[PDB]
Amino acid sequence: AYAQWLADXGPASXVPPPS
Repeated sequence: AYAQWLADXGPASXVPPPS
């Protein structure tokens, strides 16, 4: 989940990282 978040762009995409 977290790894995918980074692939989407992370903070740049405008999405909160999954915890």
